[PDB]
Amino acid sequence: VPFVEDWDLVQTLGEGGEVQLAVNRVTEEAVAVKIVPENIKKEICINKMLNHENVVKFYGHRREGNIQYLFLEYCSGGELFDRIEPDIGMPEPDAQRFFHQLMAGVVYLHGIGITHRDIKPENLLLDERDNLKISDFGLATVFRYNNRERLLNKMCGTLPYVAPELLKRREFHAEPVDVWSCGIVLTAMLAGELPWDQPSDSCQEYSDWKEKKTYLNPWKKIDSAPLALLHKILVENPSARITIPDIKKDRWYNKPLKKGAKRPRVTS
Ligand SMILES: NC(=O)c1ccccc1-c1ccc2c(c1)Nc1ccccc1NC2=O
Repeated sequence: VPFVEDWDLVQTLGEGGEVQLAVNRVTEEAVAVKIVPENIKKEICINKMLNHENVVKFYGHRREGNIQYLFLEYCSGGELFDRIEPDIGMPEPDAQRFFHQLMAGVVYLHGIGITHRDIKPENLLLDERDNLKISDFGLATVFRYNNRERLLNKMCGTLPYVAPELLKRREFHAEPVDVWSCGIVLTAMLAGELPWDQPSDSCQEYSDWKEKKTYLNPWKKIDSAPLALLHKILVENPSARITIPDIKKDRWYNKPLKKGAKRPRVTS
């Protein structure tokens, strides 16, 4: 079938090079095209690994000289970031559903030995049905290979979402770092604000949290059941921090809160 390989670039999705919303000339299928060294070669390689309903799908890549094109799943719902109302958050059942989907995605990634390393609401994309998808594997790396764990040492992520061990220790396990960023994402969804600039003793807000001053913001806006979960996630010691199998056993995580998607109905 002719022209099925042609895509029109219709809108800029952000700055990374750049990312464009591409529409197929024949089928009108929407895809996200990432337009760009060894850093992109690693992103393509990790993306070729990924196959999950809560992970942005990689369709392929093409090279045209110095320009590399990455064909990725387009998520029409945009970023989770824009579902968070400043200093308010979002309804608790929506945040619980987004957190369930975030956990399923992170369980998948850790299962194949991949750590994202930069989980934040700007990277958590939503599809047409508001299904959360983990995106941007530009800072992602392999932490388990041939069933052997590789401890990490590289400084990366975004400071409000980074685990405290990254700023304090030379080496750290990959998985508790992603669990921590997920907890900061959960905090943002329920309070509409970030708890600290960075998780260090020099940060008053971080010291207040370790001293359990939950009568202060953002913790005052958060109900006791999700707050009890945040108390288990945001634990300074990464070895004492709750693992994902135990997050799945938490009382709020298993609390019936949200109704299914409004399905059409008639009466009489
Ligand atoms: N998250 C990314 O991979 C990315 C990296 C750098 C710059 C932009 C993006 C990006 C890619 C795709 C989307 C996106 C940002 N966000 C977005 C914003 C508004 C509407 C739709 C989308 N969907 C998307 O699928």
